[PDB]
Amino acid sequence: ALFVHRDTPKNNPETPFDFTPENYKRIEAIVKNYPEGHKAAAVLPVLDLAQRQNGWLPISAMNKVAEILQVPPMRVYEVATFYTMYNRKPVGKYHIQVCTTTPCMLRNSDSILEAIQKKLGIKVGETTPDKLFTLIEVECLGACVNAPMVQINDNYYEDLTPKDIEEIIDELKAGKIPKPGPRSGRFSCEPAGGLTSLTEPPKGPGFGVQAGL
Amino acid sequence: PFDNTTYKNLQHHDYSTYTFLDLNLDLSKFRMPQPSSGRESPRH
Amino acid sequence: KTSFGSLKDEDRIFTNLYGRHDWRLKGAQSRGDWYKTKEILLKGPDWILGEVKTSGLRGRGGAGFPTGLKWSFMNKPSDGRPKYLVVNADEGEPGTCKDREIIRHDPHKLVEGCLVGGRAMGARAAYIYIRGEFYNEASNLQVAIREAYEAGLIGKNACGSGYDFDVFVVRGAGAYICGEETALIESIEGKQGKPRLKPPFPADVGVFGCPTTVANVETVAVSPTICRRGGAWFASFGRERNSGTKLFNISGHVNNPCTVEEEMSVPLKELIEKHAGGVTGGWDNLLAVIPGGSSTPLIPKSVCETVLMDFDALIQAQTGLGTAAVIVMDRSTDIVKAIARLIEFYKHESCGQCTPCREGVDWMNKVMARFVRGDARPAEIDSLWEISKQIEGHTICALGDGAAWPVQGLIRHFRPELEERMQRFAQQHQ
Amino acid sequence: SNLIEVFVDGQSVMVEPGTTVLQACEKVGMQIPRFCYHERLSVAGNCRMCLVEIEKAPKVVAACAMPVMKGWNILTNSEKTKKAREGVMEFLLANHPLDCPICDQGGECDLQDQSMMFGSDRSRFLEGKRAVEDKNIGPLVKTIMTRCIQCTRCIRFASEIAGVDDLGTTGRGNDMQVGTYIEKMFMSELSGNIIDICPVGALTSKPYAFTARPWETRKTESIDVMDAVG
Ligand SMILES: NC(=O)C1=CN([C@@H]2O[C@H](COP(=O)(O)OP(=O)(O)OC[C@H]3O[C@@H](n4cnc5c(N)ncnc54)[C@H](O)[C@@H]3O)[C@@H](O)[C@H]2O)C=CC1
Ligand SMILES: Cc1cc2nc3c(=O)[nH]c(=O)nc-3n(C[C@H](O)[C@H](O)[C@H](O)COP(=O)(O)O)c2cc1C
Ligand code: SF4
Ligand code: SF4
Ligand code: SF4
Ligand code: FES
Ligand code: FES
Ligand SMILES: [K+]
Repeated sequence: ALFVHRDTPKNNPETPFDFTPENYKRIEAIVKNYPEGHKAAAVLPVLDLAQRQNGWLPISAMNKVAEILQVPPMRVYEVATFYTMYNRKPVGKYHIQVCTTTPCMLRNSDSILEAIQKKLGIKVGETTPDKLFTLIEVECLGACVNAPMVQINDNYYEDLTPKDIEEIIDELKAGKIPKPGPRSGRFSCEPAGGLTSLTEPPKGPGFGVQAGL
Repeated sequence: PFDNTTYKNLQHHDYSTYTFLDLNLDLSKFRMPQPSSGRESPRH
Repeated sequence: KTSFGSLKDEDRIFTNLYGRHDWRLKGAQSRGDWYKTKEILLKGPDWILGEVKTSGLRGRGGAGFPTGLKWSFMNKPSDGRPKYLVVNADEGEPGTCKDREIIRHDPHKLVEGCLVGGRAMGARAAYIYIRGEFYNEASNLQVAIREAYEAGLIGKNACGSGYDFDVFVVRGAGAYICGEETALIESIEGKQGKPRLKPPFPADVGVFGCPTTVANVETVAVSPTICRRGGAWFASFGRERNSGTKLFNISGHVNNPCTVEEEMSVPLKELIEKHAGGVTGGWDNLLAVIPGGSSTPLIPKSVCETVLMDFDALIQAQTGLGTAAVIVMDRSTDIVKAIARLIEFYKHESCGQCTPCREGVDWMNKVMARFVRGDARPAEIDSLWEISKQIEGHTICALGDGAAWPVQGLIRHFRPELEERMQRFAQQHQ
Repeated sequence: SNLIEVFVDGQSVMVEPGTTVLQACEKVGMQIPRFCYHERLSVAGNCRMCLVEIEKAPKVVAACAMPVMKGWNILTNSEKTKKAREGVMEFLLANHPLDCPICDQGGECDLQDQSMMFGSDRSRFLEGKRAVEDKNIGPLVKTIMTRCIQCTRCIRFASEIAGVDDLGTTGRGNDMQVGTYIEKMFMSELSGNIIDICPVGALTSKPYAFTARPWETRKTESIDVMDAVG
């Protein structure tokens, strides 16, 4: 959680890191997405891509991103420390993030938090000794009508109870991957008592088009 | 046949970690040329 | 018309909101999307701007600025720099999840809105800044963009109109403050997401220094329907200066939390009791409602009876429409804990560039934790009010106002509850 | 001429287009309080001390970054301007450590002088203050980051004048810190000038440490002979 860096033996500028050639081609596409003279605008994706190659960002991907984009490393340090997704400390294989803002707290998300804490035997911000799960607390993740909700890696698991999140953890520990969706009856965001709107079939092309167009 | 009972957004169950970047790489061939500011960098 | 609500399914902007139909190009084109777009692009940017501003469409981001004037701000001859349209797909405000549904189930509507807006203001390309958490939504949006590129709808000679328009998707990195337009512009440029000072406005200097117009996903996706159906049809709904339809996300202590499209001037009680199935324990169990997400103050049960869910009626009730995110709290809720959690969210999501928010929001976080615990005195309460008056209006961006408003609303509507908590703590500890 | 007429407290004054409110007030002879503004650095506009009230405008504007408009009436001594100054001083002094007797900037501190002039006289902060870990940037500049007010003159000087680009703000919110983020020393030929531009006692001169006090020193104006610049 510290915003300063100390050279540990496992995290130092001499730690080996380098992009794979397919990641290099992805980097060239990303820097081609931007106008010339503004290559630093590709600092945000490319550095994230480095995390997508490693799972965490030591200070060797920071310097490599600064080197391949011709920017000072202090700007890359600012970008990595400002945003919350960039892991400057090695997290476990499955990064569980539980939303505990007010709309999710109103639908009993703390029960999910203590259920995960009891099942995994760890606390918030701790990692399992097998380096499999990392449990932290996040803000609103944009699925407030499906509260309570967690996010594991890139996937969203919504409308959960303690039994559902225990089943999610059991499926993750067995080596499988669950379905990233709400655990209740509804599919994405419809009311649980059936479709209160959009029951009629869509009209199609040319419906209601004004004259003179 | 009109059907209002199934969920058609099922492709995201099969998306990998590099799906967005490979999609951008495939899209890179369709893009128009970018404008230039006349210099390599503001520090140039 | 004086009574509003009960919108028919034929008048909905966002058909296939719940993803029940195909979201790809074949499914979107069969629902009316990408239909006669060449005529829209060839009828003229001034015609598109006139059709937009005739409908009375306001900004759906939460500010409520008239989008016709805002889009016509950059309708000026070029001076060698390119012009850019930027789509705000962050949606970090608590209670708000409508843009996720728009970019997940109707991406081609967003792409067509990008093309129509870019033709309207002569923009070179579109930069859609999606949230970092929304990986699957970003992948679906990129798939739809690739499908539009392959069919010749966007890119070089877009839809056979002689106009060249590219669409780009930039993923965020998990910052709520990056949702605001100037901080979003700085985030696209590869810097820290810290807001700029206006003036200069983004229409003068925006992304990369080029002229830029930042617009919400919802206010962009409606524009092809504005151009096709006409402005008078959109202006038929809602009250005066509150025209159109709105996506409402109802959550909190309700029977069925859901996202639903409805008219602009719907009563709040009718909307909750019709689309959400009513609150838990019946309408007599309602304690408070936050109508527009965490940026807007709450209103109590007495205000909620005869309030309309548009901009003007909520401004009259000392609140705002915001993003139309209705968070409902029943009588079994520690509302002081909810407001303290909102202030803690604002403390954790704050860019920290400028002094009043950077110190004051932490000050309210500490004093609201003390208020929740009851370890305070009543004379502090008015002092806290003064602290809010030292944050609102003295900040670079509007996160300070959006953090000061919930404290003011909580104080104004529930001062006796806080005083009772403090006197109970004083009795039980002394 | 293309000069425009603005008003400071009802007094008319001609200014060039693009002139800020602070520059117009300096032209009429009034020094608006400032922390992050510097006439040889780029405009940041984050300390919010230069907030002034324009007449018939219901929002205070930052005078260090607001260009003047024709017919604007600037009120530098109005009631809400003083209210904004007092509030910004309260926010700035909420987390500052009680270090004035043991700080080398005492007696020439900008924060002390503007707190005495434009600020209030008592504190309502009943909570605990923050503490920032000290940094090392070489044997020339003594660093006490607890006294920093995040004015960002460090990065502006190191990026625009020194041309080093080694300082920056790491973190977010109240945990935002100014530093190099690594064990690096800021050794340029113009490094010590940051000690001149820090308005607080965060960056002090290490050879000068704990030796004298500004009120008891006699100033003699002389010419440097270390080089041929003069
Ligand atoms: N949608 C969301 O996630 C959130 C929305 N909000 C809401 O958003 C609002 C605060 O956001 P802001 O962007 O600061 O709103 P507002 O102050 O800025 O302005 C909205 C737009 O109008 C433009 N504009 C306004 N006056 C102008 C002028 N004279 N000249 C040129 N352009 C002008 C601005 O550049 C901006 O693009 C509040 O209503 C708040 O409730 C707040 C938090 C989150
Ligand atoms: C702290 C903060 C966060 C914001 N987040 C968003 C957001 O996530 N999405 C959005 O569309 N607008 C957001 N806004 C509002 C924008 O400043 C701006 O109003 C919006 O991008 C465009 O508004 P429009 O609908 O009138 O075009 C935010 C504003 C603030 C102050
Ligand atoms: S009000 Fe807060 S979030 Fe906004 S610019 Fe100031 S410090 Fe940043
Ligand atoms: S910097 Fe100024 S206010 Fe802070 S301890 Fe030193 S003299 Fe006091
Ligand atoms: S150390 Fe001094 S000059 Fe540097 S940012 Fe802080 S207050 Fe400003
Ligand atoms: S409040 Fe939890 S997802 Fe929004
Ligand atoms: S001097 Fe203008 S905000 Fe600091
Ligand atoms: K100093």
